[PDB]
Amino acid sequence: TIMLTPMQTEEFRSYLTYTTKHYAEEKVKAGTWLPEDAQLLSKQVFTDLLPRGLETPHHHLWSLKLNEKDIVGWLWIHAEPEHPQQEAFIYDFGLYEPYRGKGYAKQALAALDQAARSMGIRKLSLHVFAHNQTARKLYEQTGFQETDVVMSKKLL
Amino acid sequence: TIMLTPMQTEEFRSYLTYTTKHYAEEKVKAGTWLPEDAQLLSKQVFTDLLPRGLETPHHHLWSLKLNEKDIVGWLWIHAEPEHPQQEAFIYDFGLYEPYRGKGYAKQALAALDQAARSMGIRKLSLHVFAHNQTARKLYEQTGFQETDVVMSKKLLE
Amino acid sequence: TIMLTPMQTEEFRSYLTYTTKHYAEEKVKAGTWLPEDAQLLSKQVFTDLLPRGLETPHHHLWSLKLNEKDIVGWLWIHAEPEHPQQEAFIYDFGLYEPYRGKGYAKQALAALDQAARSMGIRKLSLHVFAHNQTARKLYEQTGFQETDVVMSKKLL
Amino acid sequence: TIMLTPMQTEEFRSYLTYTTKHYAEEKVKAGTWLPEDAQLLSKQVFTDLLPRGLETPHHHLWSLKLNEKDIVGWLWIHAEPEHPQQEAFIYDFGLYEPYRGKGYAKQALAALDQAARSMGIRKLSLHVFAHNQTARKLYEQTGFQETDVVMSKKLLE
Ligand SMILES: [Cl-]
Repeated sequence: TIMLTPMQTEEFRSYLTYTTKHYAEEKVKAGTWLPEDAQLLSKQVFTDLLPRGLETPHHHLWSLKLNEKDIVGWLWIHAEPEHPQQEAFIYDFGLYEPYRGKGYAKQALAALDQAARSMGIRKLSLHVFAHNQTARKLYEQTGFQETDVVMSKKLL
Repeated sequence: TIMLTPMQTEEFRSYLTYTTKHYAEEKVKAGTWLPEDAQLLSKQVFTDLLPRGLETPHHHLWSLKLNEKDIVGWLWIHAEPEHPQQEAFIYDFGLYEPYRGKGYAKQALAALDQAARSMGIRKLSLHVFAHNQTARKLYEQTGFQETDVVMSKKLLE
Repeated sequence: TIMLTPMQTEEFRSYLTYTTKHYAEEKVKAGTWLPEDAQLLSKQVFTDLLPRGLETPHHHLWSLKLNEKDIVGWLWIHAEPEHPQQEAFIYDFGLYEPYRGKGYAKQALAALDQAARSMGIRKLSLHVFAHNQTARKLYEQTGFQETDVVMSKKLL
Repeated sequence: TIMLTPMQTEEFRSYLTYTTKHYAEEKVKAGTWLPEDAQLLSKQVFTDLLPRGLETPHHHLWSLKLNEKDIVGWLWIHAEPEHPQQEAFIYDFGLYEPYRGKGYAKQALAALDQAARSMGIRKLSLHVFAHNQTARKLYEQTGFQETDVVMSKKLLE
């Protein structure tokens, strides 16, 4: 069973250093940002989104735990303030490498729905880099549907 | 400094599951293998390439360490029998997610050269998926040059 | 402007050098260490602080960037896990000579306060040799205040 | 007094890196090089000068130090093999940040004059960036004279 627990002091900091570098690398792979810029741009994006870290209102950061000594992953959603459709955006979701391939991801996704609905969230929204095919499949399989797609192409 | 230590049975098995699952994802991304196929096709390739696993002669799978605690990545090279140019193929190389974005990859690539030379290898060869742009640039920056290019095109309907 | 970014391995290589040697030049200009021992003690001090280099847990080493053309300085803090006052200790902070005396130091401390807050850090502490009056003033200017003092006297 | 001592491989690594980075900054400052190239271009400049690091023939890389315990600077000179004027070119010279103004440079140049005289050097030459007014005044005081000048004018941007 995957339980969601509000991230603690240390789990958060480590997570911040992690997703901060990751987001940057994902933006490079997507071809949106430049290598020598990725790191810096990322830090700023996450600092602006979380001025007060865990204290930042309406933001909910969880450490997906399989049990008490196994932190399989993370989950970060933002519950819009009185959103006209009570929607929440998922800023981040995933499992640490040494826990992927067991199917916990999908289980984590079912706990998210459960935990979100108990909170009064009636809709989930999220961004996923197109190059993350595997993760796109998982989302689709668990019910998510595409709404917007960004595309590009290099010329001569 | 990045240390090359030969993988132990514990690491190998975990590495195999990792790389295999990853390779399937790469083949699908490249458009080479269909999703439904990917997974299966992947285990076979690595199984045929590594019959006896770590005991498959001429293969050298190493765990890249920054120190005795931080295992930054993996490195797997093959040194064919009496190769006319003492070349060795790099079947796999990369760092784990938590250790990327620090420049260890390039340093890990310099420990590769140092190691190959110490063992007789005079040339290195490798494969990189066209979509792996960051990797290609890294290899190009460390002196690697493109020799062969595979391309494909889908037709309408 | 001045922004933070995870320090890179080669930078850390050059940084650890340029700083292990400076910490010896200061430890000597303070009498604490003898001129013919400093260089050897500095290394022991820095190797003990960073056993896993940039991967040493809870230690955050950042390069100070002015632009995507060069890094002007460095900033190293340690967020003591479970610290009653959620304070981080500033183990090192400085700008390279060519990028000193422009006002980037204060910008960097402002960037530090912004980063600490987003990390959940509510307090900052640091060490600074007494002879380094330049830094002492700047620190007091940024809200820092003395709490402890080490003094020595040669008898013979 | 400040005297010359063959540079060590450890001091060289840190120095080469520091001089290659510094040279890029100067080049960018003079406007001669573009920011996005400075770093890469600089390396090529130093690798060609020292193909064999410290062992590059006719090149002498010394560490400056008062007593044999405080390395406060560096002196890099090239005594070309059979030079029509027996001249030695000073590729690089200076002291570290924590060692400046103490008048070591003057004492360093003197040790250079003494060493140069010992090795047969009947003439010294060097390059100094235009913005380096500090170094320029120093050299003038030690008897150096300008012979060549490079100038630029930007018409636009
Ligand atoms: Cl960080």
